[PDB]
Amino acid sequence: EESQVHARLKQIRVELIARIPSLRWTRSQREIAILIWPRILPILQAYDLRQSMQLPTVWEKLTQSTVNLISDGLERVVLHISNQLTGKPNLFTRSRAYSIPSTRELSQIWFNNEWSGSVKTWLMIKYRMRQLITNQKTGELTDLVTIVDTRSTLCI
Amino acid sequence: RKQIQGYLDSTRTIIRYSLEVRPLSAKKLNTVIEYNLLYLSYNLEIIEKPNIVQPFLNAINVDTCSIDIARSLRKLSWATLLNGRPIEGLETPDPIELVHGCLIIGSD
Amino acid sequence: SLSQDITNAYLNHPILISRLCLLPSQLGGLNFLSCSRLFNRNIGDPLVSAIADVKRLIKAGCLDIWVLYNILGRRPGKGKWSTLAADPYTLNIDYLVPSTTFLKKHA
Repeated sequence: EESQVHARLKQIRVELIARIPSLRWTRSQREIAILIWPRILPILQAYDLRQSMQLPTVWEKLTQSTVNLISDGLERVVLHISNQLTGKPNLFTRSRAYSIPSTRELSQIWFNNEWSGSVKTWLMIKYRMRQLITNQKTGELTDLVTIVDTRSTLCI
Repeated sequence: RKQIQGYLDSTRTIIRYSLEVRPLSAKKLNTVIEYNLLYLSYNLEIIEKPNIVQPFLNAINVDTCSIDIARSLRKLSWATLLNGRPIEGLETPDPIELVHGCLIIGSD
Repeated sequence: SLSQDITNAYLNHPILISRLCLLPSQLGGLNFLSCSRLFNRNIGDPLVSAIADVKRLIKAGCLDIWVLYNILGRRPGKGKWSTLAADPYTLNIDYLVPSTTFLKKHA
């Protein structure tokens, strides 16, 4: 029973076996380790589909190019707010004056931080999974398996 | 009666039940689906290029108080409904723009 | 969507994205945080605060004065006598309410 679910799971199994032949190795004689969720925490940075994935890249460039056009204006906005509310231009920078991060700096350190590549990869994974769930609920029953086959990180 | 009807929870399961037992029309279905695109298209008329506007709007400047601009904007926005009659009892000064503060330090 | 003209128009021009994101919500934008909201929780009339923040962005250089003129000269939306009284401080500007509220009201 549940013929379609088994079809999809058997497809995922045969693809996993094909990409990694050592998965057939039984009795754990292989060097591949099967880990449930809580035990994959120190490896989440390694699961990165940087290639064969372009939407997060376009999103990052679009956000950067949009932020770069308003950073200096926003700095002027807060400068004027401080100058009106105190009469001095260092209302917001008194405690920190160090480094005053503008909107451009905020965007740069949000996109160039650690976990940024992981958060782009998992955003793509979630987007594709939700698309597949919507397609399955509608009843397409075709092409419901996505393979990214990225080097060093295979995801189905 | 509006308040009692607003006492309803409006939960995801409740919304799904409402959509099931009372399906939306095709036009309503499409508008709910493409609300985002319609909203962006609606903004495209104001955030794209300088449109040709009535001339008395040149009196309003960036130096005009926000309350005056709010009066003019509400008068012009509901012009079809109100036919030029004013709206009263609404406007309240913006907190930051109302106060002209001054911090006194030592010999200041 | 079959037609991607709107999405392409917004994607190919990040200046449009910036203008929309800096526009206060009450005027049709997505900037739901006001400059006065940094200090006061109680805001009173939100349209006056939105106009003040539009003025601040215009004088700094984030927005342009012709954006304010376009908003003032905007053609009135589809509003009734019920809409002016159900939620005051609001303009006759279409699409100001999300589809989430529409789904809640339909339920």
